[PDB]
Amino acid sequence: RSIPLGVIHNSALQVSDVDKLVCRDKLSSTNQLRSVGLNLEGNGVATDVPSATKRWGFRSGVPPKVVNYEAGEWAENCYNLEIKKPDGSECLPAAPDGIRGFPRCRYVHKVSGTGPCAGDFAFHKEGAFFLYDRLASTVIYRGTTFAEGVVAFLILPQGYYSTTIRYQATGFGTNETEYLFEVDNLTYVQLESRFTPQFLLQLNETIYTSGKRSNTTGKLIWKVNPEWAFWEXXXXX
Amino acid sequence: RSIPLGVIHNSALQVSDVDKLVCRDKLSSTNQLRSVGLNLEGNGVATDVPSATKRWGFRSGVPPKVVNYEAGEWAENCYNLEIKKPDGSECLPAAPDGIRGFPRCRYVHKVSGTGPCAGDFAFHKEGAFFLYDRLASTVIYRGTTFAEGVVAFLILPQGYYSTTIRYQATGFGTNETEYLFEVDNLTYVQLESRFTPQFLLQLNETIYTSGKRSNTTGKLIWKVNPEWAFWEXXXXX
Amino acid sequence: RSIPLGVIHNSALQVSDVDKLVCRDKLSSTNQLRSVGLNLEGNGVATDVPSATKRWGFRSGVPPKVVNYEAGEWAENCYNLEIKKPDGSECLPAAPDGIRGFPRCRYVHKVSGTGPCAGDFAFHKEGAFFLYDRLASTVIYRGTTFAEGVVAFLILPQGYYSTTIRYQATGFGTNETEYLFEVDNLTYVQLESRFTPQFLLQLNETIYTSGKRSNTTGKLIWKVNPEWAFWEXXXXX
Amino acid sequence: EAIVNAQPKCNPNLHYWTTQDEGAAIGLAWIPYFGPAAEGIYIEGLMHNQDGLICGLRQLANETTQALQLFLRATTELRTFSILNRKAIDFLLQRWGGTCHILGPDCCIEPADWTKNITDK
Amino acid sequence: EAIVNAQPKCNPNLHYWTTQDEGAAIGLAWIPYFGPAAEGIYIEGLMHNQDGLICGLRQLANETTQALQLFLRATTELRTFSILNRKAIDFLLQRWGGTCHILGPDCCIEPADWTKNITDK
Amino acid sequence: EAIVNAQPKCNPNLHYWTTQDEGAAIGLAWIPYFGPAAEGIYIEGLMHNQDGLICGLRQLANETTQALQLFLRATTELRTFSILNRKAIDFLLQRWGGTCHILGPDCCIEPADWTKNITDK
Ligand SMILES: *[C@@H]1O[C@H](CO)[C@@H](O[C@@H]2O[C@H](CO)[C@@H](O[C@@H]3O[C@H](CO[C@H]4O[C@H](CO)[C@@H](O)[C@H](O)[C@@H]4O)[C@@H](O)[C@H](O)[C@@H]3O)[C@H](O)[C@H]2NC(C)=O)[C@H](O)[C@H]1NC(C)=O
Ligand SMILES: *[C@@H]1O[C@H](CO)[C@@H](O[C@@H]2O[C@H](CO)[C@@H](O[C@@H]3O[C@H](CO[C@H]4O[C@H](CO)[C@@H](O)[C@H](O)[C@@H]4O)[C@@H](O)[C@H](O)[C@@H]3O)[C@H](O)[C@H]2NC(C)=O)[C@H](O)[C@H]1NC(C)=O
Ligand SMILES: *[C@@H]1O[C@H](CO)[C@@H](O[C@@H]2O[C@H](CO)[C@@H](O[C@@H]3O[C@H](CO[C@H]4O[C@H](CO)[C@@H](O)[C@H](O)[C@@H]4O)[C@@H](O)[C@H](O)[C@@H]3O)[C@H](O)[C@H]2NC(C)=O)[C@H](O)[C@H]1NC(C)=O
Ligand SMILES: CCOC[C@]12C[C@@H]3C[C@](C(=O)N[C@H]4CC[C@H](N)CC4)(C1)C[C@@](c1ccccc1)(C3)C2
Ligand SMILES: CCOC[C@]12C[C@@H]3C[C@](C(=O)N[C@H]4CC[C@H](N)CC4)(C1)C[C@@](c1ccccc1)(C3)C2
Ligand SMILES: CCOC[C@]12C[C@@H]3C[C@](C(=O)N[C@H]4CC[C@H](N)CC4)(C1)C[C@@](c1ccccc1)(C3)C2
Ligand SMILES: *[C@@H]1O[C@H](CO)[C@@H](O)[C@H](O)[C@H]1NC(C)=O
Ligand SMILES: *[C@@H]1O[C@H](CO)[C@@H](O)[C@H](O)[C@H]1NC(C)=O
Ligand SMILES: *[C@@H]1O[C@H](CO)[C@@H](O)[C@H](O)[C@H]1NC(C)=O
Ligand SMILES: *[C@@H]1O[C@H](CO)[C@@H](O)[C@H](O)[C@H]1NC(C)=O
Ligand SMILES: *[C@@H]1O[C@H](CO)[C@@H](O)[C@H](O)[C@H]1NC(C)=O
Ligand SMILES: *[C@@H]1O[C@H](CO)[C@@H](O)[C@H](O)[C@H]1NC(C)=O
Ligand SMILES: *[C@@H]1O[C@H](CO)[C@@H](O)[C@H](O)[C@H]1NC(C)=O
Ligand SMILES: *[C@@H]1O[C@H](CO)[C@@H](O)[C@H](O)[C@H]1NC(C)=O
Ligand SMILES: *[C@@H]1O[C@H](CO)[C@@H](O)[C@H](O)[C@H]1NC(C)=O
Ligand SMILES: *[C@@H]1O[C@H](CO)[C@@H](O)[C@H](O)[C@H]1NC(C)=O
Ligand SMILES: *[C@@H]1O[C@H](CO)[C@@H](O)[C@H](O)[C@H]1NC(C)=O
Ligand SMILES: *[C@@H]1O[C@H](CO)[C@@H](O)[C@H](O)[C@H]1NC(C)=O
Repeated sequence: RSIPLGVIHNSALQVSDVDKLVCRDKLSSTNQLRSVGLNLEGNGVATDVPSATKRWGFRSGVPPKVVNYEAGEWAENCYNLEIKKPDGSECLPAAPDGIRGFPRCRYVHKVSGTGPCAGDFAFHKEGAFFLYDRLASTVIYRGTTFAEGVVAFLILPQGYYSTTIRYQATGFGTNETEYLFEVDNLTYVQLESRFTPQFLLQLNETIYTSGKRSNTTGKLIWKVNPEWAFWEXXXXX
Repeated sequence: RSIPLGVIHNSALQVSDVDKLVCRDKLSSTNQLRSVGLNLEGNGVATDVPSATKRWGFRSGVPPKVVNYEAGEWAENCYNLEIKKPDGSECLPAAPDGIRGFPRCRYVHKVSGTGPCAGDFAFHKEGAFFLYDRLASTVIYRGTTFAEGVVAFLILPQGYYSTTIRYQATGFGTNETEYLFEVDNLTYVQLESRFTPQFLLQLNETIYTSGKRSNTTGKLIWKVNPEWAFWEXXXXX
Repeated sequence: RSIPLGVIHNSALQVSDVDKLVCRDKLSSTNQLRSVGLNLEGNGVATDVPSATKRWGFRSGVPPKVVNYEAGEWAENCYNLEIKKPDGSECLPAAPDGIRGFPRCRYVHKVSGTGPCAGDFAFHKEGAFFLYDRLASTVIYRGTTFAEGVVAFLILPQGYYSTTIRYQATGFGTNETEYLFEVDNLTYVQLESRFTPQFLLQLNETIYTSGKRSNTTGKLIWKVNPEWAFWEXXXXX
Repeated sequence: EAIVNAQPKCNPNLHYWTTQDEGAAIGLAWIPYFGPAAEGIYIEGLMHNQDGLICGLRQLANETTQALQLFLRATTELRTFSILNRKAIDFLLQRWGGTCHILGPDCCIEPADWTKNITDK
Repeated sequence: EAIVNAQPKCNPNLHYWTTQDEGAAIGLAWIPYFGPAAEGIYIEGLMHNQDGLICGLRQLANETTQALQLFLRATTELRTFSILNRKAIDFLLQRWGGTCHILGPDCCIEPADWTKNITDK
Repeated sequence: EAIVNAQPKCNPNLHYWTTQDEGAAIGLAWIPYFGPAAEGIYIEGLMHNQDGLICGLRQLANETTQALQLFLRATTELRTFSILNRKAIDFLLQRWGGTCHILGPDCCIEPADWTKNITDK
């Protein structure tokens, strides 16, 4: 059937039945209709970078599509990708004119690195959208901050802080992807799924203050010994 | 007057009179309105490449215009042009983003070659449209398959095989245009209007199986001795 | 509140009150609604180039916006800017596809030269629009003729000659801008605000016929001794 | 006015292609990543010349061309998608854009049942 | 509210240009290939200040600017063509977006002729 | 049909951002040149799970995805802004797209006051 439209009846939200007509329903101006976007975050999906990237994939033959939405949710986690093939060619297209990043992100997970990118565009494997500034797209644009989400349409009844977290990635978009969390351009930490955004920032500050940054010209990589929703080489132990 | 709208009255199609109002006419959703595109083919126009190209011409000062249509007709003949000036500059513009070729063509007549192209865009001399994938344009795009057609708007009452035929052309878009049908990159047949698509394919297969392809490094050109709608040098005799 | 809509009541134009409903108001087709554009000229604003350019300024962080309008006013003064930074990089963006110049201008003031251009786009400091061919923009496009104006929306009740005037400018968009009126590529006149378009054309014709153009290879610049709305070095005295 | 086909020939059969927005998707094929490519989003059908509608349609699209071209000359929009929606709006305004005088020729209100409900009293 | 022109001056004559979608085309000039160039698609007219409408229009466009700018800030659309159509929709919804209570102030149904047709019986 | 949230979790609080077209501008901030940058055009709000509306909304957007994706597959438009306007048009056509038979189930005309005005006579 057609695109569902949400309405409030009997102190509950419901989908309006097109086949039946309710004359008590009053629509007095187009201002009473709204499109809203809701974040996958809010349904309990894992938001760590290894888990989130496994939901995206490259595909050819399918033209991208964009739909607008008027209101959105403050996100805890957004993503921003700069992925090249091993030969240095870009994997994601430049943001089209008028598509800016998602406007409210507590943590922006910026991921750089390489992968095969066996497809013209990167889609959401579960059918969700990539949410930008009041535009929802079926594909990922290069270096543009997005939140994962879905769109709803409604009949209405008649400070801000952001912190970037940088990662390096090899084999992006595959079964065997490697992720490093970046402390400086020469100090990295082996990323795991269990590492929450707050834990990575503390790990960064403790590495800076304890002098565990690389004091050579080469690349230093740490591993961390093993020692709920957000709203509710070497070693180190 | 305004754009006509087709409707069914008395077991016949008619144009709706705007000046008069029919309350028995019922329009219950926008799904009852459709834009359709119909092929010039279906009116009996000659579809051979020499005849069809004589209907197109180059013109400056007129901005191109595109209108969408929701449903189309399976075409027997479509066209796809790669025309350069003698200096090697392109005559037709690159297909804009989102304009793909006409989706159902039995025979695609791909024409390459040169011509003066004395105009910024190629229009239809009879006012018809170039039909692409659910978009109708007033101009020809480069290397993009189109059918000639016209658009209608309606109130509704309440395998696939494609074969490319390649031609070379000199003096495209003029009174004295030369066309060659391509067998391989070195074997050509002097094209005439009477040659139907089916006859060219048989001519190609018989040339391949009888060994009449060029067995040198140079260009071989055959002429064929002289020896109804579709729905109803050297010589060879 | 919302965008005002003009309507004729009691032999006078008024804004329609959204909060009140007038059943005597009849809207029988979308043809009864029109968007129109009116020229700042018509309100008495100074139209000399020094005065007009002081109303425009460069700003970053604000995306440009375009709205269409269906009918416009014949302008006496339009403008067309080719401004580069001192390093030779363009200050204004290329006209987007489909944005042509304002269609009726008695005098087009074409200004070339340099300035700091401390911003991504040039906006109207008073909130007005730049009027192009049936498109109104919040920003100035490069080398595209525009008139300053504002847009109205309405419910309707149920030869052409153009002359270009060329100027050179240094320090465009600043408190201390210098303007020269161009006679030929080597003869200029120090521009002042009081010089109307008609007076500049007479000054050009008298310089050509009296032989006061430069007869060397170098730049000649004249100053003119000091010796109402439009609808109602060296010296020279 | 009535439709008079005046073309040299008429293909009386219409072998057509289109899309459907309310496609009853099977499993996960509605997901763009898994769905069909651009070439496979089409449905097909065949319609014959009952009531002469096919020949009428060909004539109708021919006669639409002039009005449609003049509309596209006058618009600044590069690609027009709004024609059908604007015709739905004009349909409503022709009927409900003014005061509806019951039992008038330009007011589509049937008062019969309310007139009969008054007769029973 | 009424329109109070408060500009330093007012050109009382309006020499205007526009297009027409229903242009009565002569011969083959509707065909884009043969039709006028971009510069020649315009008609012209002249309107004087009867009922003070011209000065009113200049004031009206001035007062529209603030509301119109705030609308364009809030949209993501690069070029807006939908304002007038949306106002036609809002016109209909203001009148027909709810149950129409006959003889009420927000229901534009004239029942006079049906009331007189009842009186004759 | 009713909305059955069937997600593994539900954030019951909705901390949202949006814009406003009728912003009561102070002084000259409506002028683009002087107004806020792209990052500062937003208002914020917080809505709790009274009547379970928040959890319902999350479920509603999830269930909209299939129908919405199939609509975007079938359109040629690169960016769609017309969905809500088209739903307002369909709202009107469902009610006023045919002859309105008073006291019928598909006609939203209340004749009570005109029926009582007839009783007084
Ligand atoms: C709307 O909400 C729905 C419900 O929340 C979302 O449904 C999700 O749909 C995707 C596929 O599109 C599912 O992913 C699949 O998961 C299975 C099995 O998951 C693994 O975990 C289970 C335990 O949960 C375990 O028992 C299994 O052994 C698996 O290891 C995989 O086999 C598939 O390959 C695929 O990845 C989600 O699981 C499913 N979520 C739920 C909660 O059922 C739907 O995606 C939402 N729509 C949008 C547009 O967001
Ligand atoms: C809608 O349908 C109409 C009727 O089918 C189409 O009318 C066609 O219009 C074009 C011009 O726009 C005509 O082309 C002209 O033809 C004349 C004469 O044609 C030659 O053939 C006749 C016999 O048919 C012969 O007697 C003459 O000596 C000519 O040699 C030329 O002189 C012109 O230069 C021009 O090419 C078509 O002939 C005409 N078709 C018919 C059947 O009358 C109309 O184009 C359609 N609209 C769209 C948008 O497709
Ligand atoms: C709609 O119409 C309004 C009235 O015609 C327009 O109002 C204009 O608004 C701008 C600011 O947005 C004003 O410009 C300011 O002017 C003041 C003072 O002006 C100088 O001249 C006065 C005498 O007029 C003199 O007494 C002063 O000493 C000043 O030297 C400056 O201080 C500001 O910096 C700023 O430049 C216009 O003056 C004002 N016009 C009038 C007639 O009041 C409004 O802009 C129109 N809207 C649009 C969108 O066009
Ligand atoms: C349960 C019904 O919720 C409606 C709503 C209630 C509030 C405000 C609301 C909204 O956009 N307000 C506008 C403010 C500016 C005005 N000019 C026009 C109205 C509307 C957005 C919303 C929402 C936001 C994000 C995701 C899902 C939902 C949170 C949903
Ligand atoms: C005589 C009236 O013909 C109507 C029509 C009858 C059929 C189907 C029809 C159509 O698009 N069907 C849609 C299917 C998907 C649904 N979701 C919505 C309706 C409609 C297109 C048509 C046609 C196609 C091509 C050129 C001219 C015509 C051939 C014309
Ligand atoms: C006071 C009410 O003025 C209405 C109007 C009266 C005339 C004609 C008018 C107009 O666009 N005519 C169309 C002609 C082609 C037809 N196909 C459709 C109607 C309308 C434009 C106008 C105007 C132009 C420029 C700025 C402000 C105003 C000058 C304003
Ligand atoms: C690669 O991915 C496939 C798909 O799930 C999986 O079957 C296979 O085991 C993976 N290989 C490795 C080495 O992880
Ligand atoms: C780290 O690298 C990035 C890009 O490679 C560069 O822009 C940045 O300046 C570098 N930082 C330092 C401290 O060298
Ligand atoms: C890591 O710590 C240093 C030292 O305080 C700080 O400058 C840097 O920004 C931190 N990185 C992140 C991502 O917070
Ligand atoms: C030098 O590097 C080593 C290894 O990272 C570290 O243990 C040591 O504290 C560093 N010394 C400094 C930062 O002075
Ligand atoms: C060239 O075309 C014109 C236009 O029809 C025609 O009159 C002329 O005879 C043509 N010349 C040749 C050599 O075909
Ligand atoms: C024929 O030429 C085309 C283009 O000139 C080329 O792509 C193709 O490979 C050639 N075919 C052969 C058999 O050489
Ligand atoms: C011509 O015949 C050869 C041999 O069968 C075949 O490979 C080729 O594709 C044919 N060309 C066309 C256009 O059918
Ligand atoms: C060589 O070419 C000639 C001329 O095309 C032809 O008659 C002959 O059969 C060819 N020989 C082959 C293909 O062996
Ligand atoms: C530069 O512009 C400012 C802003 O009005 C002004 O105060 C200052 O006097 C100007 N300087 C010169 C040299 O004109
Ligand atoms: C004057 O200069 C312009 C551009 O610098 C050039 O196009 C034009 O031909 C010149 N005119 C003469 C008479 O040299
Ligand atoms: C200046 O005068 C000369 C001589 O008549 C003329 O050719 C030139 O076009 C004039 N310039 C302008 C801007 O009118
Ligand atoms: C040469 O130039 C001077 C200065 O502009 C001028 O006075 C004189 O008339 C010119 N002579 C000509 C144009 O023959």
